[PDB]
Amino acid sequence: KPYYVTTAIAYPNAAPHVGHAYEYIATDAIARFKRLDRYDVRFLTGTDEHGLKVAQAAAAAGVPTAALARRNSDVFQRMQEALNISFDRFIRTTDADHHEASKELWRRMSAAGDIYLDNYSGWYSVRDERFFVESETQLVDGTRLTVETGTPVTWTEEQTYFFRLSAYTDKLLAHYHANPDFIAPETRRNEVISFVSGGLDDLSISRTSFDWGVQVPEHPDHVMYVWVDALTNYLTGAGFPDTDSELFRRYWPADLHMIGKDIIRFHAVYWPAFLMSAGIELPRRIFAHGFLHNRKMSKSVGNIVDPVALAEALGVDQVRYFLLREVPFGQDGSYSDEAIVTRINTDLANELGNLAQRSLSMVAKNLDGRVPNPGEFADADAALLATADGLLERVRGHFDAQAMHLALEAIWLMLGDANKYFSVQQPWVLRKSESEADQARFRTTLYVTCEVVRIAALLIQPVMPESAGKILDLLGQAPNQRSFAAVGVRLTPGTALPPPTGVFP
Ligand SMILES: CSCC[C@H](N)C(=O)OP(=O)(O)OC[C@H]1O[C@@H](n2cnc3c(N)ncnc32)[C@H](O)[C@@H]1O
Ligand SMILES: [Mg+2]
Ligand SMILES: [Mg+2]
Ligand SMILES: [Mg+2]
Ligand SMILES: [Mg+2]
Ligand SMILES: [Mg+2]
Repeated sequence: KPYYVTTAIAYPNAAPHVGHAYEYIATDAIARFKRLDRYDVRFLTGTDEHGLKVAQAAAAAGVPTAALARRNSDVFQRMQEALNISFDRFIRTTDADHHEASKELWRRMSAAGDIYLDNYSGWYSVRDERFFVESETQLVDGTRLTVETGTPVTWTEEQTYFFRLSAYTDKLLAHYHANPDFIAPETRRNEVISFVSGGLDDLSISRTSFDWGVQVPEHPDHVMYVWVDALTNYLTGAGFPDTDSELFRRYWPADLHMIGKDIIRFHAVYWPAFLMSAGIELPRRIFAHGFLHNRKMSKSVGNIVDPVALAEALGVDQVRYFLLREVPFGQDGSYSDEAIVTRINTDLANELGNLAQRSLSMVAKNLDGRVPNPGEFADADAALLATADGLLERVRGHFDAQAMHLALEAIWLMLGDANKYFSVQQPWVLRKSESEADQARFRTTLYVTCEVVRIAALLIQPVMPESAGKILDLLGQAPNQRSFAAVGVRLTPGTALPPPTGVFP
């Protein structure tokens, strides 16, 4: 019953873009899908408020860092609420309890003998917020940039605590091979295994040139590497260091870390090493998703897609749908103003909206707003119902692999079958007929159409909560008839349906 799922927590240095929304909406779907399938869900999201990337942004505006971090964190939380993210905690690394969780992890790591003091010299990217070797850098017209990210970098000489990541090279490979579903998609798993197979170096995990961060226990001259306290948020969200609490007993180890492909090393290499050191159970699964481009990365150079405005321009549930359908989850895809509209027009307004409005209006005008009593199901009726009866298990299967796009595609294939069934059955002809065989068929074909629309509506709840709820409202479904257990219970004939209205204006 317990299920603990998390998102990456965002740098509140600038405003959110669609990519941030992509990850919160995707993770929200999974969360809502589990709640509807009788799971006890915990859903963590939040912001990563420390580090030099955020401090140098507050210096680029005139405001203290804490204030920039607080204010821009509100903007991230306000954005998530606007997109209807059902998170159970919005964590912020400035929270006092997170300060204590981070300090305990350090203790257990130092007590295991995996932390040692030494001099560090190397090339640090503030944007990426990670260290680079001279080799993974290139000099371009007198500017020092990263070979992969092309990011600026600053030379740094400091005495810092290191982590014996070198001590965990082989345990990690062994864990990777005994836990095949630990990293997904498979392409990314192969990439982590290759990196670790080449050997790991020890990792600087503290800083002395600035104090914006969590205070290293018994060493105020140091603050933790921002990624060390950032990864800890997944423990903080479960009640650590109170490992005897109800929260930590049932929710840790986390079932699923949702992240983007650029931060996999921190989650699949560093994070499990830190937990083996501190004697803590590892997460069960990390799924790294792709990046959303615009026609072109999303650079503050003038190419940002604002998710709140995107939602105001087209609706919350329309954006959530397009993001989880347009892009095979796990691959890289791109946004375009034209692709979102055509997608919405063909998939929501027509393929699903018409089928629901056309069927719900015949019930209003010809059957006195009551679900009709169906007769015997012909071979066309039962085979359509069969398709819709077997969806829950196909869709569940897809959600378990993080393929929401294939879950949606499956729902729409049935809807296509439903429209094509609506056309071969021509129920608008039978309504007029005074014969009794035509009427019963009219009553039967209309029930079948409403019934499969009700199943779709239920299965759509995780992606389009509001619209699905609207459709179920128009189908006379009560508030306790909206779990996945209701999928297998047939629409009750004769229920009073309210007068139909547009779901996708
Ligand atoms: C303990 S976790 C700390 C994480 C760290 N604080 C951090 O990396 O912060 P972040 O704000 O820059 O990125 C936050 C998340 O959004 C993703 N992301 C970023 N741009 C994206 C895009 N264009 N498309 C899809 N996903 C994207 C990105 O891959 C990441 O998973
Ligand atoms: Mg963008
Ligand atoms: Mg397609
Ligand atoms: Mg997707
Ligand atoms: Mg299938
Ligand atoms: Mg009749």
